[PDB]
Amino acid sequence: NAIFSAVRVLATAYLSKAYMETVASTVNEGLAQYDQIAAILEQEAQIAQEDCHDNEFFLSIREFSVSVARVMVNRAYNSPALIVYSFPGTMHSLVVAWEIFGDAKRSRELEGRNTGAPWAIGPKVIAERVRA
Amino acid sequence: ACTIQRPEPQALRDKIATRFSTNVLGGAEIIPESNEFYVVTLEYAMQEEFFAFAEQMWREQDPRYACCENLVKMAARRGVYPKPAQFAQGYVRMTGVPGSALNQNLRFQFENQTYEAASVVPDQLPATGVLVLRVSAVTPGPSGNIRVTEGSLVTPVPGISSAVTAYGGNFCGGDDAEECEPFRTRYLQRLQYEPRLTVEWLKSKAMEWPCVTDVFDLGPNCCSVNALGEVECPNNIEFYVLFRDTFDCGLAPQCVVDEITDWLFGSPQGLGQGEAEFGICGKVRTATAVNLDIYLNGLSCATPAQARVVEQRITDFINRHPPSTNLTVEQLRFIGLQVLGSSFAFDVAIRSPGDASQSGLRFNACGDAEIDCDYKACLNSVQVINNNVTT
Amino acid sequence: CTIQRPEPQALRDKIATRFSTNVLGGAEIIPESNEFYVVTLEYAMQEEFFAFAEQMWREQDPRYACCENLVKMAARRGVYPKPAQFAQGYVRMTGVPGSALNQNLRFQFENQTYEAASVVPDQLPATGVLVLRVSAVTPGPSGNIRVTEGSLVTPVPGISSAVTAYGGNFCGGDDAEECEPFRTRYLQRLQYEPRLTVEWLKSKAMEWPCVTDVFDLGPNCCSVNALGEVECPNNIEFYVLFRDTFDCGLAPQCVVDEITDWLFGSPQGLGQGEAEFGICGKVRTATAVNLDIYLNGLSCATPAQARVVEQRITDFINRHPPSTNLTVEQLRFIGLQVLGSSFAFDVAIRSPGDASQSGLRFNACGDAEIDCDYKACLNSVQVINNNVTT
Repeated sequence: NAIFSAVRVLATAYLSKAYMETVASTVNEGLAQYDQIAAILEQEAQIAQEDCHDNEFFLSIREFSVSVARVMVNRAYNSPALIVYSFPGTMHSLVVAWEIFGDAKRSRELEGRNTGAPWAIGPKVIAERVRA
Repeated sequence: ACTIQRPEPQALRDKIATRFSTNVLGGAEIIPESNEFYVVTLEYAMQEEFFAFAEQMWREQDPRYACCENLVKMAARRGVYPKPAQFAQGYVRMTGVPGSALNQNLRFQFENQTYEAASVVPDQLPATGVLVLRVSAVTPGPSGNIRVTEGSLVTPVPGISSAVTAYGGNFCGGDDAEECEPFRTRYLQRLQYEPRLTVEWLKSKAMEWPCVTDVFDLGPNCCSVNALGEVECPNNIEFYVLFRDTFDCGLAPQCVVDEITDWLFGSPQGLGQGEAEFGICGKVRTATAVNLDIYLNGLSCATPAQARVVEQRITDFINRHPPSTNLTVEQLRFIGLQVLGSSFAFDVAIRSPGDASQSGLRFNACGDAEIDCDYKACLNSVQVINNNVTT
Repeated sequence: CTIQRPEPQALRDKIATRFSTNVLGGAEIIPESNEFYVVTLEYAMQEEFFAFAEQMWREQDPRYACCENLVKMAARRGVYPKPAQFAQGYVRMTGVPGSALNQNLRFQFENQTYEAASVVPDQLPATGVLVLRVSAVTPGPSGNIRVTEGSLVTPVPGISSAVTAYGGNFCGGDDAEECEPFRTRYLQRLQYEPRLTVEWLKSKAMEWPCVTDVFDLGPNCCSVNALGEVECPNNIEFYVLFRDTFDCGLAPQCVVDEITDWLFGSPQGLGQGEAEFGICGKVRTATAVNLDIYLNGLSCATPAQARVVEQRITDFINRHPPSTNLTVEQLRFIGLQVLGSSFAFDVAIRSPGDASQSGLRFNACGDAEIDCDYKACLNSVQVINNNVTT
């Protein structure tokens, strides 16, 4: 069991390091990724504490999980700081980008976060927070 | 295995839920999905950590589980400390024309090992032109032990012969430091309950005599039974000692062990003039060598790496074998089989040199080499017979 | 590997992140809201737990436990403090033989009351002399006075009212221990283990009052070690001296008998005393043998050197172990060490009045041979001159 348990913990730790190198497409998706990891770390913690198999390992695993949460949650909610807008009706990606930001060249960003064809984005849009 | 009894998780989760309702919500239970439900669950999560913290900080206070740093701190409070590294030692004979002045920094070399004077050197060579010095290895560790009787001055000085010789013996006694795990077992042994610790105390003490390497208790073959068919327990104390780094096969002559016995027990014994307590009588023994030849069969099908290690393991096993103990084919077969694999075809046999008879050696039907009292199996040669396979 | 007590800031943040993520779904903790007070209260409970735990685990350490907690977890292992001790000494009394004695004697020496400590016989011995062991009535260092004459507190028919103390020696007084000196000698005892080595038994004897030296049986004694049908030595015996109290440091048999009973127990061989189970022994005294020493030639040395030689020789013989030869060479060496190797020195040993004394003989070389239970005692050292120089 030592081989299996050690491998799984190492893989999860490096997987988290991989998620930190990419931008969160959406807050809902960003948090979904975190839940996928917290379960694995929590699952490992119970096994290592079933019958005091390794108390020190249980403490270390628990401390790591909260550390992961502090960063994963921050990335989802504050990496680009997305927000939902409420437009009066569907409009093109180019027009939407110009209105919100004032630069039509930024319509590229809206592609990955909003479903729908490029000519029917809306009526509610997800974009960044203007910080003029 | 837990030392802090932890009630069943269901029993705990009810207790927290009941306490929360009685104090905050006024007797009503929790809604399945609400802030009250989650705070309760989080409280349970922190509950587990407190149990672990309490248990962990108990484990860090027990000798058989504490950390290495903490272990030494506790040991220091009961007069037990780890053994530091040792330096080799010995005597050196120096010859030169009388009158020539000497130097303190002078040093020697014996087979790539450099030794330095370990005592205040006199001002100049004495009248007879012969001088004796005490030397210690420049660097610690077991590498300072060697069996040689000629050296050579490394820093020439006028009027002193360019050749230097040691005493009839040799330099030894150096050893490496003590690790953590060997220290832990030693400390635990002291704390435990052991009957007849006087025997243990003497055995440990005898290891401090120079040139000693191992201490072995009386072997199983040394048991004796009187004519009444009842096992006999003596009131004396005896055991074996080996000098694997000084004598051929580690067996020393009788005259050497006689000196140790007098120092340990006194002269006459039992009066407490020696290291032993009052009213203690004993004797330190030696052993005689019986040669053996070992033949490994069916090892050609294995890769060269496997053959090399298997030969090495068997050689070490025979070398460290205690005196007055049987040597069985099963032991050697098991050791090699543990490396090759349980399904391998491995067989070993034991025979005497020239198939001649020796004193204290007897072969049984199964092929074991039974050995009498005061006799140790000394390896003579290891031969791996040759055949052809896999072509 | 090691996990230790977390710091405050590193601990509060851990709770806030855990509380926020698992309850508020990642929402930030707005200060002064209800969650702010909940989080800080949770941290308080977290910290108070560690502080108390560290506080209690200190008391289990003898190096730092308070005094009242040190007496326990020390009496459990059989290590108690020490109260004020009692001074002790020896007394002598004489009277009409056959007079009835009492077990409630009391002696007043000088503002101090001493009570009999041994068992007083029913009647005075035939010789009319009795020696007792007495202890002070008030414990403390004040009982170590040095007076030589005292009087019986209450008169007794047929017994004189004047008594004397051998050498006016009184020793053993002391004061009670304190907490700090007690903490040591306890955590020091943790690192010790007795072994019955002959040094231990020899040391134990000196604890008896007014004992100065202790020696093994000398070369001229053929000891017995079996004392039974056993294969290993079983018996131990040795001498004692009272240099500061008795003449020549030799005590009557009435005293050494008491020491033997206490040290080896009574009955013997059953470990009833301070000795191991199944070990028997005996403590014995010796009878004095007087000697006279004639130093020849010292009169021509400076007065300062003459006194030194006389003083050194007297001291050496006083400390001489019982039942051991007193060779001439030992005396001569003392003279050469101070007078110089080129001096014309000579010594000789003769008995007082050139008489015969039991247990004394002179060998060819001129030394003195002494048998068992006998000791060499200096009687008088004189200087003679029978040569010419200067």
